[PDB]
Amino acid sequence: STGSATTTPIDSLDDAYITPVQIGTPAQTLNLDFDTGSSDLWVFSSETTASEVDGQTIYTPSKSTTAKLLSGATWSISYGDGSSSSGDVYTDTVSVGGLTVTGQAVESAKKVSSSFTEDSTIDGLLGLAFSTLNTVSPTQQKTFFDNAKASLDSPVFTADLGYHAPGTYNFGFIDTTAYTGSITYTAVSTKQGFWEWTSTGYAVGSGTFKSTSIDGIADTGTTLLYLPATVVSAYWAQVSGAKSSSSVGGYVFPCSATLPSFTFGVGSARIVIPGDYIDFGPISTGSSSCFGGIQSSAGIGINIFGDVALKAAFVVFNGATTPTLGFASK
Ligand code: NA
Repeated sequence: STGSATTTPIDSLDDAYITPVQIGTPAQTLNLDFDTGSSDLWVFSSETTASEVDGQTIYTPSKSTTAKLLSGATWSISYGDGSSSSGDVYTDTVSVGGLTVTGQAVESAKKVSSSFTEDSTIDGLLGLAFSTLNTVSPTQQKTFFDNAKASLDSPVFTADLGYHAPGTYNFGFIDTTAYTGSITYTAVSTKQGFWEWTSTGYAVGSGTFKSTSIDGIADTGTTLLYLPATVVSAYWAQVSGAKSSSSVGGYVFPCSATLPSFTFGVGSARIVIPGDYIDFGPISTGSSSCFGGIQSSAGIGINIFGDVALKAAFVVFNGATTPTLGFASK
């Protein structure tokens, strides 16, 4: 089997991407944030505290003939940005882009933090990291990908995120029309439950490539590219008037600037992030200070190749016995 779904930016900045997911019988379609940096599929629901719902579409298990309470199971998750959610668990049929899993754990939110309530466009998350990170207790649950894997034509999914445009998540096949050149594969460590890999270095604009190992994760659920402070300072030093602002919480730059590209290494291959991808617009409405898309990972304890980096590539998440990541230009 295979599945193929379109993923759509939630706003004009590509702050996140939503993908429609069918849950239950008859189908309830919710727009989920597919997150390769976490392992819970959780949704706004009929159980969510009413004051914490503001425009999201909810899953109502009582209206699904295939929903069953997973008795005694609870979940609670905290993300890198300080947001959180928790609740109880149902199993139900879940389909993505025509690929169906029966008996998927659907984590129903009883509580969500303010950042979720305030984002009316995201109805929940679908985690695609390794199932060792799933938070269901006392019986850990599998991801949608892990439950689908054995049925797929190939044990892979791909992320093809758009810059200010829709993109695609495919399950079970490589679309050889979706990228240019060849796919370069690189090793993955699953030790922390992430798609953790080592970049071979970077370049700023038309500058020379610096060969250096940068360990980080491929995380579709993180907007920005978080890299070591040395790398980030070298980038922003090429932008006149850029500075790190403790008040704003990262590097800002004049909205009048033209940003340089940023290149990262994948083995002997190179992925180029155009400058425009690094512009996250005014820090507040009408400001002439703009927020940068490349930020320091110092204090986060890991480097994160988030959407700014991943949307410059066709990315293969290879879930074979020995997982690997692939990157191609597009
Ligand atoms: Na922000």
